[PDB]
Amino acid sequence: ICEECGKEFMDSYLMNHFDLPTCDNCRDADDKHKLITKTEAKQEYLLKDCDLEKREPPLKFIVKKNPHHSQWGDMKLYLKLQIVKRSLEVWGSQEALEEAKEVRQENREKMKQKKFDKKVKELRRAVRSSVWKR
Amino acid sequence: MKLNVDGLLVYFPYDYIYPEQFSYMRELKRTLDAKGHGVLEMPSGTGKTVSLLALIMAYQRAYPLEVTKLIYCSRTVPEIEKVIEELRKLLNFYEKQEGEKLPFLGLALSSRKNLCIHPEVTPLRFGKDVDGKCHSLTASYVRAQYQHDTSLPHCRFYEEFDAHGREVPLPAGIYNLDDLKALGRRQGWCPYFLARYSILHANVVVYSYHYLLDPKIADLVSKELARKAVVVFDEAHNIDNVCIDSMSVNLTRRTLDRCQGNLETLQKTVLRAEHFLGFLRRLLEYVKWRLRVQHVVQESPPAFLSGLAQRVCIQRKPLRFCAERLRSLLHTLEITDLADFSPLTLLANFATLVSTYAKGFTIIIEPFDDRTPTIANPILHFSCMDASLAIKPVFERFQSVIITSGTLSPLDIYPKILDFHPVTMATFTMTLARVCLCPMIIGRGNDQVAISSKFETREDIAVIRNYGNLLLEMSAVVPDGIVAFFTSYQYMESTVASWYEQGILENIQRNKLLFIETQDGAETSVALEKYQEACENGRGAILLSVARGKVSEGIDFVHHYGRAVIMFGVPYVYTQSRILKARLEYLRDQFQIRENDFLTFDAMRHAAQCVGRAIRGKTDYGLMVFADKRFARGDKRGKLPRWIQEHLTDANLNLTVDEGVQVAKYFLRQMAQPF
Amino acid sequence: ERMQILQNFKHNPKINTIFISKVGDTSFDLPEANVLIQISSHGGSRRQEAQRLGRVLRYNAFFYSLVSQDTQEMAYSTKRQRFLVDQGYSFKVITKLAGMEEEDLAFSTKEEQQQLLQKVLAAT
DNA sequence: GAATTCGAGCTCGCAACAATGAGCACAT
DNA sequence: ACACTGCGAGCTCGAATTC
Ligand code: SF4
Ligand SMILES: [Zn+2]
Repeated sequence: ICEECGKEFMDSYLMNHFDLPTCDNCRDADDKHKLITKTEAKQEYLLKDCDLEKREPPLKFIVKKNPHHSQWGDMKLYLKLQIVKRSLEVWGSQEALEEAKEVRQENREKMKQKKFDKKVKELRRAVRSSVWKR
Repeated sequence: MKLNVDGLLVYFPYDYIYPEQFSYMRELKRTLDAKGHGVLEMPSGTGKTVSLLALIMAYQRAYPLEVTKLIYCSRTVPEIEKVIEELRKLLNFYEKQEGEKLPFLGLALSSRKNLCIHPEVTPLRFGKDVDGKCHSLTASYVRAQYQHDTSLPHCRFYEEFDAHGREVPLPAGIYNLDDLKALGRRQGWCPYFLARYSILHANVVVYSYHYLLDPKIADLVSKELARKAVVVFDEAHNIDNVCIDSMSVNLTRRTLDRCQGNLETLQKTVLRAEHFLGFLRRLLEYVKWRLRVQHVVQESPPAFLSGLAQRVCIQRKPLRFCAERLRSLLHTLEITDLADFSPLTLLANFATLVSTYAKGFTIIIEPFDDRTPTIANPILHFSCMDASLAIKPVFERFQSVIITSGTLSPLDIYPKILDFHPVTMATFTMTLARVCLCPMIIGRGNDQVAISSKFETREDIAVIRNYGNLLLEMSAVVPDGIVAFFTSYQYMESTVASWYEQGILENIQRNKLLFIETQDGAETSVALEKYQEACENGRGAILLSVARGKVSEGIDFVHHYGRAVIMFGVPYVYTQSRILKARLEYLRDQFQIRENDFLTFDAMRHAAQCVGRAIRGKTDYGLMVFADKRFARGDKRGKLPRWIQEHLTDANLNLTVDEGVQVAKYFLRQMAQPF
Repeated sequence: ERMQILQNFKHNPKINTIFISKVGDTSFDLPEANVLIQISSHGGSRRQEAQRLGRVLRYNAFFYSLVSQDTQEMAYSTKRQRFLVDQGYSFKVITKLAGMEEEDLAFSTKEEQQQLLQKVLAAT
């Protein structure tokens, strides 16, 4: 039983995968939902490891071959509708997503300048201590 | 000893039970009342066998309508005889405690070469030979002239069986295989057909796996035995490898060239039906045409059946009855032996498997010989991928089926591969008066060099020396027997013969003798009987062997044989074979099992089986090192089961070679002292 | 390497000493020491020198307490025995050791001693 | 009252993961 | 249509003392 066109069937693309209540014949690759990787969702929607598998209900994934490795491992694929339903559930509203993204993108600019600051304090410490002693 | 589990009165045949063993009978009763399956992990071999039998045999007295018959599938014939001897010890305890007799019989089933009295046929060595010469005397056309009762050959015991062996059954008195031959001797009956007749009216029945999970066997012997029974798959690690090999055939150039001789002999006998010989001659030159190519490896599991109707025009409707009419053609031809037509029955079994079973199968045709660029040796494998296609009769026909072993490594993998839903899925750990095991993971070498057996880290002599420097420094602190499992045979050759060119194998032979376990069974049993002799007199020995070998699964290393068990790497299968590379593509789409989570599951159930062979009993102690760096990872040491994982601390997790000795030297000194 | 330096101390008869720093002031797994040469700990913590003593009793075993005399550490090292003398323990005084000048001890000459003060005073 | 020194544990971003071998029990 | 586990950052404490 589809939840978009109401057609009766055995199976389809989804609802054996992402548990999404639709038939395969809507399909709308770029007009309802697409496949997003676990790494992409994790570094884009700011989801941790303990939200794709433990926030009830747990959304599952699809294992496929890693494209530019071919002998090394896997590539998980979550659904983009299931991620934006989860990111809207874990982080308040849509706007609360990006406002906590601005504080993190300045934090990586914060660590870039202080690692060029702690080296000035450390390397000049060994050359000031030779002058300070007598 | 009247022992009360939650509702039942279990008559235990001992005095002191273990505190975990009460919960094993408690969790097994939770399956039987719910009428559902169960995946129980329980470490020992004995004790588990006598507590599973103490409950179920006492369960069928209080609820004799819900369960009626206990089926007990063990691995092979030594453990078939061992379970029955654990059942007389429980029955004779009930004979002393109650003082009466019972309508209770227990059997044991095996091949015709284990139940045989007739002298001209019993010393036949191969199992397919004794099935033919019996059939040369017990076929229905051989007995067709025996209605005259002439001096024409027959079986004396088989004709004396069906005239007197149907009216009276076996009364009582649990039978071994030797007791069924002794009962068949002094009465004159066949033991094999008496056991197969009385298997329908019994209470405990102990046979192997292949009467129940093998589809061309189980419909003949275990067809109408019981609809409300209890099946126990004991020591059931490799159910997956049994249900695959039961529905997988292998064809090569040597097999098909022998089928032309079978069709040649069938041509001489028809002139002395004709559409079926032209049917088989059509099919044989197509599979030879398919092996005639020297090209890339290719797979086509239902598309083989489409191209079989193009050049040959043979459809799948006569192909489904291919193996049936060939069984009927040899009956009407009145042939003497049927072991000579074993290539043609293998082609007939191949023809009826492509026609019916194509959902999760493949046909992998490999003209490329392994490890060599161009050598003419083609072979096609009809490989089954789905291990749940041979238990779908067994998970459905019976009431409750329990899968029990000692090293089910993740318990949530076995209901994923095998399509069923258990009701308990429990694990247990043995109680101990000491620390009876000291597992350690000896990682990096003595000069801080990694030790792992990868494929690139095998040629360099910074690792081969660190394996030789480990076996040297463990052979001086371990008394009386060290078992060293290697990953393969070409790695055992290329390391022992590279310890000898250095000065390492000279110093190991000063401490202990070393007995290489070779592939052929004649040298191996020589080197195994001298190993158990060397552990009993003063010197001690080292049985260095292969993890996917005969000694790793059959021979049990009881105390002072194998105090240490050394794993020289993670025992992976060949992870680039085209059969395994196609099964994992079926385990990724179906069941969503990761490709790397199955190669480690398969390795941690063969590295925990042979390591768990070192401890069987109360006072058995045993070291067990794991000499690979990759064992320390979380997805590998988290697999190996909870009774060898609850003693693997964080200190014994990346020990070096010299630091792993002083854990071993302190452990064996502490165990050597009385309680 | 906290876990393997500590394990090379117990099950190895070659590595014999270890130089902890404020880590073993609790009920840690320090593996049954036999002496304990405590040098220049916290100020007046009589909780500390009853937790340093906890390593020793886990003569049979005996622990020292190095004090630089005529300094502020002399007043400190009597504040920390104030709890241990209320349990029965007796703190001896070793003014001169049993033949310290005869072996090969460091900082013999004054030239090698002048370099250490220039290393200490350069911190500031 | 407000620092210091050196320890602690808890979060959490960060960078990059891997997987190589060899054979007998069971139905007409 | 990339990516597991260790491992150092901040953050916020405690113990005892200087400032
Ligand atoms: S019929 Fe009986 S005696 Fe003859 S081969 Fe078979 S088991 Fe042996
Ligand atoms: Zn729809």
